[PDB]
Amino acid sequence: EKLVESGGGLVQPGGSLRLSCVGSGFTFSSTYIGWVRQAPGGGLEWLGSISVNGDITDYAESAEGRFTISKDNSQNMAWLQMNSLRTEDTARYYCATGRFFGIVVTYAMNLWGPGVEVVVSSA
Amino acid sequence: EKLVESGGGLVQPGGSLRLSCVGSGFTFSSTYIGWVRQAPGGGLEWLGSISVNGDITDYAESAEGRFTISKDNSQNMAWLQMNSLRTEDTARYYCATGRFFGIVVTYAMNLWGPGVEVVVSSA
Amino acid sequence: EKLVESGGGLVQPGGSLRLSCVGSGFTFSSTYIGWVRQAPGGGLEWLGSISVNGDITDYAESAEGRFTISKDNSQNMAWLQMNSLRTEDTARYYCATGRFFGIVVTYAMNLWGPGVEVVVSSA
Amino acid sequence: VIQEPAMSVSPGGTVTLTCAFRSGSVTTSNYPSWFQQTPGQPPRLLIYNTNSRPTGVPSRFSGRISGNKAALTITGAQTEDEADYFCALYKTALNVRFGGGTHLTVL
Amino acid sequence: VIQEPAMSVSPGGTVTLTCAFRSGSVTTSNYPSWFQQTPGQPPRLLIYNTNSRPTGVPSRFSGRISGNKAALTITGAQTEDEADYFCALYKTALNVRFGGGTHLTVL
Amino acid sequence: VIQEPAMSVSPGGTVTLTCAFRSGSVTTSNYPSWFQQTPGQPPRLLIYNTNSRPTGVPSRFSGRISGNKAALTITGAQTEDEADYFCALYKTALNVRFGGGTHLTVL
Amino acid sequence: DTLCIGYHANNSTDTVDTVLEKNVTVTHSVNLLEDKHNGKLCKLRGVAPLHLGKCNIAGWILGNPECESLARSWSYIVETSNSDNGTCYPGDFINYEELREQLSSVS
Amino acid sequence: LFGAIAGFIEGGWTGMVDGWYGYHHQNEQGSGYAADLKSTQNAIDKITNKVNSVIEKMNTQFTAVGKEFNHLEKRIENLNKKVDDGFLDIWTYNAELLVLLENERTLDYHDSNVKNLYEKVRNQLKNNAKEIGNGCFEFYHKCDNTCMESVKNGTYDYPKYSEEAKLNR
Amino acid sequence: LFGAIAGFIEGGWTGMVDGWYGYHHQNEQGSGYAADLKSTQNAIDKITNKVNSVIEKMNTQFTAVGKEFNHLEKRIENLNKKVDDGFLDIWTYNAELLVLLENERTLDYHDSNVKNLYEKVRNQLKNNAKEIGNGCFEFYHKCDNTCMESVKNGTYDYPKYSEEAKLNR
Amino acid sequence: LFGAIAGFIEGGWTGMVDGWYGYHHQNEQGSGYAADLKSTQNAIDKITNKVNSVIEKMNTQFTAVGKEFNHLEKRIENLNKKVDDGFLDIWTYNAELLVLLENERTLDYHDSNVKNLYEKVRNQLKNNAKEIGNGCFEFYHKCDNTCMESVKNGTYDYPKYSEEAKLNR
Amino acid sequence: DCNTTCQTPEGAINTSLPFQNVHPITIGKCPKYVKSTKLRLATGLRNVP
Repeated sequence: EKLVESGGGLVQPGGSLRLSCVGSGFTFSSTYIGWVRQAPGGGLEWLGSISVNGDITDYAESAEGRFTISKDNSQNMAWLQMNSLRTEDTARYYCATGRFFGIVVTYAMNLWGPGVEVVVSSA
Repeated sequence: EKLVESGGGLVQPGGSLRLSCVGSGFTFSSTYIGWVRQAPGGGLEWLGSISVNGDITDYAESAEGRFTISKDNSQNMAWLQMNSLRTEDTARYYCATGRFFGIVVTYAMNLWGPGVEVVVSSA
Repeated sequence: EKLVESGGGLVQPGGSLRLSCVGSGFTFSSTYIGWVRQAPGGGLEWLGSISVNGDITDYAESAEGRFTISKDNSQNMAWLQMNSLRTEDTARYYCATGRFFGIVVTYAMNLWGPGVEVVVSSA
Repeated sequence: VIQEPAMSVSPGGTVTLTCAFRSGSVTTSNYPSWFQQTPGQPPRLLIYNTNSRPTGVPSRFSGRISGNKAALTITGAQTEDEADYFCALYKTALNVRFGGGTHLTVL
Repeated sequence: VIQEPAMSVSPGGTVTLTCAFRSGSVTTSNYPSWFQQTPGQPPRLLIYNTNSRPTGVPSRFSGRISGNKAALTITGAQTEDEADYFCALYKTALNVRFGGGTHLTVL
Repeated sequence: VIQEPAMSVSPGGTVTLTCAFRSGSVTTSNYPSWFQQTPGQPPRLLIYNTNSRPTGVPSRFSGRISGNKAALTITGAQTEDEADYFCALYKTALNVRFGGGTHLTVL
Repeated sequence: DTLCIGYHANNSTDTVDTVLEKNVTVTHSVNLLEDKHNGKLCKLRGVAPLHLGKCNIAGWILGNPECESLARSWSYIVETSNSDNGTCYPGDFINYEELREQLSSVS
Repeated sequence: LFGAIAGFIEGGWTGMVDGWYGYHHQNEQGSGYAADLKSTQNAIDKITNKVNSVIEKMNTQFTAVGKEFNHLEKRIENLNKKVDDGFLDIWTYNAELLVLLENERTLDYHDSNVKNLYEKVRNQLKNNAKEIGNGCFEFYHKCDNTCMESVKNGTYDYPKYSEEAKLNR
Repeated sequence: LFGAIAGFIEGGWTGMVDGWYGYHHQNEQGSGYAADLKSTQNAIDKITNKVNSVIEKMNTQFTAVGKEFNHLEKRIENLNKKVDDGFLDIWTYNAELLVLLENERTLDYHDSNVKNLYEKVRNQLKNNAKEIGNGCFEFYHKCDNTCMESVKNGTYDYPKYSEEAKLNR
Repeated sequence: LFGAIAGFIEGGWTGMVDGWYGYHHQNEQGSGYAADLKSTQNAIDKITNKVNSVIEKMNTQFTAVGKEFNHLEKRIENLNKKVDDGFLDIWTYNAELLVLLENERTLDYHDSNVKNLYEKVRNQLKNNAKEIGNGCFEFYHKCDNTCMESVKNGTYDYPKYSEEAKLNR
Repeated sequence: DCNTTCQTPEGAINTSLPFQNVHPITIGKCPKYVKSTKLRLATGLRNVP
């Protein structure tokens, strides 16, 4: 059971970006996906989460109105779409999920991707 | 749990014979008895079977109307009687039953007797 | 779980005496108390018993009307009071109870005190 | 309550002590109990409820009801089994009656 | 009841013997049974009820129903597995039919 | 969500880290979770649901709810237990909030 | 209006063994037995092993002329199938195995 | 064995993915699955405990099994072989039997969890519902999503629907 | 312990010899015994697998326990004695505990089977029959050998006899 | 796991001290606790037997594990260490696992006893009483101390109180 | 250049599971050697779709 993230890189401020988390070893129809970032100096910051059935999606205060989380079960992939990025969004991003003995636990985050670096600079 | 057969020998074509199977270690009131013959050159051939209660007796097409199977529970013995013996009946005869952990299984034959030799020849 | 008895000694015939059994390791609100005596030459003689709830008390023929059994649960103490002591009462006295795995068995006497000697002599 | 005043055993032998009423039959409802007492020590519960052996009591002690009397069987009697054996019979949940001791001698 | 007249194995190999009706299909209700017979000894039951292996029978014998025919698989055949193999099919609780033997040869 | 910026432990010692809300009480319905992160690796879950410890986590990590705040206790802190420690608290099933990490130092 | 009680099921092929049943498919399992190795001799407790390419312990300790091509500490010693260059001059190495045991784990 | 998994409930649900045990409700507002999070979490905790007990109780220690003996120490070499073989047999027998025992214990634990869920729902509902037998319950009273969430939570209000259920019974 | 063997079914049936678990039926056509062949066969299979698991998992290998030592090799002889005694103690302890635990398991397994058979019949009959208590069911409707064969098989038609049973209840 | 201890009975009784499993009755003659002595004695006997089996099956023998070897006998000393360490590992693993498993066996054994008592009482009262759900039974008929002594004993006369119970049901 | 807790003549072993199949002769804190092929501990439900 692995999650691998891609889609980061250099973004001009005010731009948009798309990040893909791909899962291997389990089906996305049986798991939820959470997106959480870490600033280069600082702590973890939860951005959002999409439910198992995909009907309920919840975002944080700093991510509500800008960020979109979607999940495709057929391709086993989850997309985080960033719009109107600022310079405060330069961070390492992570997709996470909770899976204990083959079933989903929503209040746990034990499967973590390596993370992808996103830098938002005007220089 | 053993079965021992007796009563074989030489019979002139058209005569009659009675084979007796005696059981040791278990009561015949709790088991069925099947009679199976094997030609000296050839394969196994099922002759007949008497049920546990002794009320249902089922014979093969080659023994229907000629062979009779009886079971005496008091003596723990079973009898196969042939009264139409032909030269094709020269074979080794076996009494068999199925016991697993002290109870009868009608669709299994794991206890076998040594068998007796029946010869049907004019010379 | 131990029982310790005290209050024995020398007493003149016709007098009265009081013995105390104190228990350690278990509450007296969850056990019954039986008083038994052994003559210096002879065998065990059951004197009396007080129930777990403290409401039903049963004495023997040699103790009915003279001997009183009381039980204070708060102090974890039991008291046997003898009146009209005679020379036949010179013995060693025992307080006993039955506990198996933390519960009371009224038809068992496995927890025995060391006993205390009572000598009724006019000399 | 009646017991035999004395019995003898040989080391490694088998003995059966008997306890009976004087005016009735002994049943399960009377809860026979057996006690082993050395002269200078408080008694020891061996068997209660005719069959039950408390933890810590060696397995060679067994109890049952034979005919109309309780029986305590010692199999493979050892030197330490030289003591006084008492029988207790119950009428109610609290009414007990101890029997006369049986002085077992190990030879 | 039809069996293949003879098949051959290699020591340590896997073999599959087949038993089938001549005019119908084979299901669980027919309770296929497999017997091992050496020429001088009575038959030995190996598999009954398509799956049940009696105590004492080595684990290398397995049974199943493949397609419309009973199958007996020997995995890792040894030199002592060279014997006649008979199949038995049931119509009622007592009606049995034995098939012709399959002569297995261990090279 | 509030944590203490830094704590120190002696090797083989016992430490407790505290996570608490800024304007409320922490209870079981908030599902405290504890994370151990080294600077160059993704976070690792230690305790979830206040008590539960996933397989593979050493037994020296324990969690509880003391008073009105979650507590993560490390008993026998080893040299490999020097990392950042985060706490996560849940309002709803999916809504999470992390706290500023506590930097544990092994002396 | 209906309310049914049920349990989880997936497309898992994983099989476990039970004392009563064999080949039992389950939703998840864990492995208690690993049978994979990296095919690679490596450091134990941090200290690298001593590798004796063409020499053995006797040749290395005595300074065979074919051994100058070859550590203050090592965790274990490694020999090879072609480690034949030992005591070039014929003779006996008294307590050779004792020396091998004493030289295996120097600090 | 308790009789639920592969028994009174003849089959699992592939559509239920949020937990090991759960409910399927069929109403006028729509059908759906819903896991029992508490029972699933308790099962997860106890299975994790069992795995930890099996793994983290071995207490291994540093050793070097291999020993070298010359040609005049054959007896000591055979003694070493005897020790190694005895340990191998003991450990293999213990490992096999331990795994075989814990597997049945785990499966029976799951079966008991399903049966207990069924019994809790049955005791909550009483005669307000009829037991079909597949593991299902048909309500004599029309009750909506709040009613079923209360049944799942364990707060079914029997006297509220008793009058309505009496008429249709 | 489930409560059926030596519990609400106080005694076994000696006349029922065609299985381990079965039914005694009493109609106006006559009384009889009839074993449940499916449950009995399942029990046979599981007991056979348990016996096989206990026996053929030992994995022995060729060994020669006896060794010979001279009068100046007493330490090695005592080491050999220590190895043998330790193996003996381990094996005797494991064997006794293994046998006792599996005897528990087997007895409980049979108890479970009996209870599950009773529960199956009860859930089939529902209120068409009255539970006497010893393990028996008195039918409220007069049904013949076909009805009881259906109950044994598992194809009892509750709606067919519901109207007939309502009148007598 | 049967679901009584910490299940449909949510707590033990500190007041009931004369046994392990018991009853609490509330009549117009008063309230009281009364332990079930037969079940308690059976449990005592079986737990006693389990303790005896664990303790009195060791079969220890006289031994002296200490051995002395000189500087030139390091290999034999290593063999002795290996034997000692292997025995230590085997015994620690076996003891830990045995205690962990038998603790489960004992706790489920008690939980089965409580359930069996509840089902015996329930089957003995049938529909003369109402099942509250907490583990209690409210009688539809007013019955005195003799009635509940009979229920505890197992001699409840259902036909006697049936007509009385029908009117109030 | 590795870092292992258990070493065998044919490679290193990750000492995280209680039992090992690779090699009898071992150096270091090593899982116990067993002559078995499969040791799987059930953690989920029986699969009955």
